[PDB]
Amino acid sequence: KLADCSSKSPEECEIFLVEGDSAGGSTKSGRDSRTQAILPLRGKILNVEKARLDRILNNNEIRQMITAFGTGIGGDFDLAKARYHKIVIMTDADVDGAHIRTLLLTFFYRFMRPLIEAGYVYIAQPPTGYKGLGEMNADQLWETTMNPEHRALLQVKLEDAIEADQTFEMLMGDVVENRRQFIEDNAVYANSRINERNITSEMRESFLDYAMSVIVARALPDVRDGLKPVHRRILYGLNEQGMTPDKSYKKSARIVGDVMGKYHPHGDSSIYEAMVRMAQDFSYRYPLVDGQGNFGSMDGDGAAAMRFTEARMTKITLELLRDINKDTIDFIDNYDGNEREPSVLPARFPNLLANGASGIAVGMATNIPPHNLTELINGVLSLSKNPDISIAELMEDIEGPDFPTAGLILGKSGIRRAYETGRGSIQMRSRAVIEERGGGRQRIVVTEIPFQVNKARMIEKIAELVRDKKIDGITDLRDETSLRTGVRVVIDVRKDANASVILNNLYKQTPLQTSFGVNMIALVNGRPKLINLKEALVHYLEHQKTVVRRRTQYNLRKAKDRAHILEGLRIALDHIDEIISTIRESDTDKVAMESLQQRFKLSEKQAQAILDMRLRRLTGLERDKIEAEYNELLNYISELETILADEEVLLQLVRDELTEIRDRFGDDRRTEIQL
Amino acid sequence: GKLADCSSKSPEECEIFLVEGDSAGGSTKSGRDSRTQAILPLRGKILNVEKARLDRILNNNEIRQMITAFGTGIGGDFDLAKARYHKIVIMTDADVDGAHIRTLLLTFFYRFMRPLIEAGYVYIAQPPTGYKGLGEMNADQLWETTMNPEHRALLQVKLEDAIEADQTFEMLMGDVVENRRQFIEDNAVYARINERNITSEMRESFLDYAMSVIVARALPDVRDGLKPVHRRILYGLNEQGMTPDKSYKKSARIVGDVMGKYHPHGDSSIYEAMVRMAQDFSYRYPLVDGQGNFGSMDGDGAAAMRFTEARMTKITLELLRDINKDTIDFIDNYDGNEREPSVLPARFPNLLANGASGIAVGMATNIPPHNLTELINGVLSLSKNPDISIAELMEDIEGPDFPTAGLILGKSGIRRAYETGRGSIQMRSRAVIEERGGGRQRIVVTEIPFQVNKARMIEKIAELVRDKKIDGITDLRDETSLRTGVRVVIDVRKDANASVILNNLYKQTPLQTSFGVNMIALVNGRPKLINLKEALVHYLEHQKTVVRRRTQYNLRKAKDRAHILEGLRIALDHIDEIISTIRESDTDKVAMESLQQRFKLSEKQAQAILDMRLRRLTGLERDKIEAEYNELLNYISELETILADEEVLLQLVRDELTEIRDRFGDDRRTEIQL
DNA sequence: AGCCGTAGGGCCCTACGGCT
DNA sequence: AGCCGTAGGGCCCTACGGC
Ligand SMILES: COc1ccc2ncc(F)c([C@@H](O)C[C@H]3OC[C@H](NCc4ccc5c(c4)OCCO5)CO3)c2c1
Ligand SMILES: [Cl-]
Ligand SMILES: [Cl-]
Ligand SMILES: [Cl-]
Ligand SMILES: [Mn+2]
Ligand SMILES: [Mn+2]
Repeated sequence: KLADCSSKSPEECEIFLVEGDSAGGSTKSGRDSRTQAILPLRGKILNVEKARLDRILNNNEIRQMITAFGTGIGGDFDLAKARYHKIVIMTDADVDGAHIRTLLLTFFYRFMRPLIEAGYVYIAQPPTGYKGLGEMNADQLWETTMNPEHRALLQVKLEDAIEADQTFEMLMGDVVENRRQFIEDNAVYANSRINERNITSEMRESFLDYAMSVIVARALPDVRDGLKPVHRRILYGLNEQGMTPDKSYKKSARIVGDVMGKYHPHGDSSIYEAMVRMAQDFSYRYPLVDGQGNFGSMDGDGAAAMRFTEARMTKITLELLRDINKDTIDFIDNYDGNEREPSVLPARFPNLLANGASGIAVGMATNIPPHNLTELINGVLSLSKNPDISIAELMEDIEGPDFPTAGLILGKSGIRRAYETGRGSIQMRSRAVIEERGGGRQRIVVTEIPFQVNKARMIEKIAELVRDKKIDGITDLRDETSLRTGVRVVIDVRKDANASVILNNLYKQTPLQTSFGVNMIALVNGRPKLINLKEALVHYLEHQKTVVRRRTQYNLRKAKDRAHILEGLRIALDHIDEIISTIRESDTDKVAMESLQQRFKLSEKQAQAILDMRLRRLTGLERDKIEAEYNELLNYISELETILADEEVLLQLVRDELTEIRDRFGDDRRTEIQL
Repeated sequence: GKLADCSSKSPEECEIFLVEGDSAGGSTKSGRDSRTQAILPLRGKILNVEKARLDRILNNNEIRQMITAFGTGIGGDFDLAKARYHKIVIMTDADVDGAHIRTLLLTFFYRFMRPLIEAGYVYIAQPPTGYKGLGEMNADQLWETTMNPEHRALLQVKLEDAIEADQTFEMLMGDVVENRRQFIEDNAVYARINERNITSEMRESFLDYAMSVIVARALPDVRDGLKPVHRRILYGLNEQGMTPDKSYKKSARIVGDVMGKYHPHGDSSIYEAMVRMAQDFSYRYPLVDGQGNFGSMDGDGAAAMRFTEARMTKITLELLRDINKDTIDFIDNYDGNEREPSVLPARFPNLLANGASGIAVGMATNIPPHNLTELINGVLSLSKNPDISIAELMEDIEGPDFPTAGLILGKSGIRRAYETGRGSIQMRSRAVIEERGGGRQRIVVTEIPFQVNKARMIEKIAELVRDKKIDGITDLRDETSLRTGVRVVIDVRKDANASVILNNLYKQTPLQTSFGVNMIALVNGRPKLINLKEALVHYLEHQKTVVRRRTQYNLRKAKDRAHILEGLRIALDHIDEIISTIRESDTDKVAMESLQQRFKLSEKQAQAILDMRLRRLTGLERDKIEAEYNELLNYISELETILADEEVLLQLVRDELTEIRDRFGDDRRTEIQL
């Protein structure tokens, strides 16, 4: 893949490292083929600080870099055997390019340190605003990044070797705590020309950029709507295109393309997979996407290519987006500044706990189980009537997690500790039974598997335990699952063998029993925070108060404006002859504006609304419609002002709407909790 | 492997379904009955055994997986008793490509498992139409409509005449194209366990796929010179107004919009089509303006469509000009939820301007690009003399003009190609011999032939030098750059004749390449081999029809607006009685009737009055109405004049074509040496 | 050959944290 | 010692005709 240069004089040669062929194209097209070589990599490279040496020396990209440099590694390193005197790191100008840069620097530092000490490692500075170099034209990339007469390179300098070792081991090592602490200490949450660059400063700044971006803008959900940026951008994308349940499905290809061009500047696989997960009833306790086609199965089967499937909203997603266009939530600019996206959805039901979450960030992660919507809402209502409610009282309503795959939970200890601190292991067990099958023989029937368990992989594991004789008593192992019966895994037992013992062994040796490690970390005020049940419900309730409040304010301003216009039009109808006369005798529409305003004490917008009136509106029924709309509008205004007068009426309104959602979408519990 | 076998092991009641891929294997595996129904997902088009040799067949993954799944062997080692299933159900997608796949599968079974067909073990599923594939259906639907034995409708393949079957498979699937082309020409019609004869299935399915590829994939239309994918792309860029004046648009949005609206096929085909249309070394007149990495002459593909952007070129507007003026017939799309153009107005001769290249079924096409100035000059000459000959046209259209410049040797091949539609044209690189210091010389190549991969050519030369198949070359370099352009340097050994080396390179490398002109195009939706004059004729007739329908559209529009303006002049002449008439009316319908009866107004006129905004009652508005009405009368007169005499119509076509020439015409790039 | 260009179809490397 | 789920990145079979 290396696109070497013509010259073979390392003193004037230089190799550029890019993320892939999408960038290698523009780079190869704009380069100077006499003294500039190009090595396209394949995305994220291996982290040598965590992987073992055998895996490093067998990695394709690593070996290709060693070959390209021809200097060796470790003790066999020879600076004189360098085929280039400048190794230019030129990743994409994004957070992932920063991560890649930190990985590359780690490799060079752990296996080619003299290359850094000699000042052979440089950093290219492509302009910002591009998702990658593949989006830039060749001439632009040449003039702004590669042309020696205009480029601005940073030469990597190694000052303190001890602080460098500590930095690389801290940020890239396998000890998470040091990294989390670094983030906590340095994270700044938002509410020709060859400069030298200290490798420590570059590692800390780049890795901090990637880490922050992953924490606040990728892996972790927001406590208010319980959504990550990709899911939020997906659903909003389905909203701006009117992909409502009443209207037909929409082509998944169009959805992913629109979302990717407008809001989510990342690969299609991430978006489409996210939507697929949101459409699967075995993954989402309350699915947010209605899918047409093959959206996978419990056996790990992925979804069909997006070019075959379609999707629209679910009825409850409408409740996630309800009132989003009434100044309830703050919009923000997108990545390219050509669109507006919601920073959060109204989330008229507690989504975070309803569907749960699970994300692997940097220096931390999150794992929240789903719950029953009825129980959640009942808990919110109890909290609204008692700010001092305790966790146990909440648990009178919220018995515990409620997984879409049903199943069993052993004991409330793990639940209790998880709701009281935000961390706790919960023992999930399949629903299995023992029954006869004729001739004094027995079998074990599994009808419900644990949450996030691959059924086919489980059955495969059992087949292994049977083959290796690591479990005795099993004679046959079938999977009679079907749509007309549901999950049904049959495990024949050998005659005269105790099936309960075999079952306990299966619980001990297979995913038939799995633990869920609750670790409820979520974004609060745009900051990662470990929260308990009460805090989550509280932040959600506050979000609801703010939502309904801002909605009432919006509807009030709108209603008042419409009331003013309707007043202008009612005046016009009371003096239609005077109006017509005023207009006809005016040469221009501006003169008509001024004359109407001055003669009828009308505002600019009222005279404008009169000038825009169609003659058909002078028919009787149209006048009646205007009057009626005005009176009803006065009543509506009075009701709104009533809501904004007393906070108890507002809060009770939140209670009423939450109760409506509960009565409409609430369902029975699926997962049984045994004492 | 990918096989998802069933629980039972009794072949008499077992049955295996063959699907095109995993997107369908998902729905099939979710909706099946896992006790007696197995599933084998393939990987798209399988190998055509009628054409491939045994070594290639026995190393194909899908073939071997099918043999394994059946467990019967192949050839003479076939044993029906070892069959793991008694029903091999072919269930490809309900489309033309699924029909092609079906013919391939049937071919394999017939040449390697004939007793399986004789015993009636091969069946064909009949999934409902309207889905791009089974991956678009839900599992319950697929089960109830196709797999459920209590309602499905299978076709059992029966082999009656073995001789006619052999001749059929050798004819449709064999490696002799002429027989296949003849079959298409003779049978192509261009616009519950039933038994099914394998011959009828092969002929019908293969004819379906063949027709679809000929008229709806590989071959262009003579009028706009576009294939369905390019037309649907450009139209897609037009429905969102992604014009050159506006900023670029994300390629992902373009491909998604086109694929959901018009082109129900893979994203790779669409995106590659747009990329080619954006490449200045591929299109003599690029129709797409690309932002990002859209490839190079060294075969380097374009960046993923998540990085690149694209909009129209200024000349594409001339392809779309007057589209909304009833110039071209619109049609329904594949799902019946959209309208697409069957052809673009094509205000300049695109087919010959950018050329074409397509591999269909039973035939193919290869048309070189040309110079727009010369083409237009030829069209104008033709409009003044229907009896013009090929040589006269060649007085204007000297020959092909490739975007890569280059050289063409002699007009013999050109002349034969323009006269008959078929002809070889010798393209030669632009090479020179120059000194490089110390009595040594080099060969500098600055222009390569059309559709030649520069890096691959250089590799070929390196091979000839390494293999000692050519003497005199000492070094080889590619000094190409944006500041210089194509520049391949070939050092010559001192005291060696460089002209001989250059001639040898022309004889032994792509430095000289042949272009096999084979101008086949769709005329009235039928493939036809055409010459230069015929192409120019069909195009000119398309222009005449376009401008005619445009003039008619503008005439009807102008007359309608004049009628409305008459109504409005009446309304303003009696504004008081109008207002009173409306006020006394309860409903808008009553007002309509009263106005019509009291002022001799039509429905649309009274409607236009009722929809009039009060701002239109200012004094100056009446004057504006009068002026617009008079100018409209003059305009009507001009239009009717144009539609009265065909000579002024043709002269208008000449005027617009001349304007296009003056705006977009450019100099010739390829030199033609005698 | 093996390439041209529209079509069918699909799988494998990496980072990151926590639990097993 | 391997999975969960958002992210970075990419390559290889096939049909079809003509030279
Ligand atoms: C599929 O299995 C493999 C196996 C091996 C592969 N080797 C290299 C390799 F690059 C790949 C993949 O990139 C090939 C391909 O590109 C990316 C994906 N495009 C799908 C798509 C469709 C429609 C769209 C869209 C994206 O974006 C927005 C608008 O509409 C799918 O996969 C490989 C893939
Ligand atoms: Cl934290
Ligand atoms: Cl209106
Ligand atoms: Cl079409
Ligand atoms: Mn990138
Ligand atoms: Mn298909």
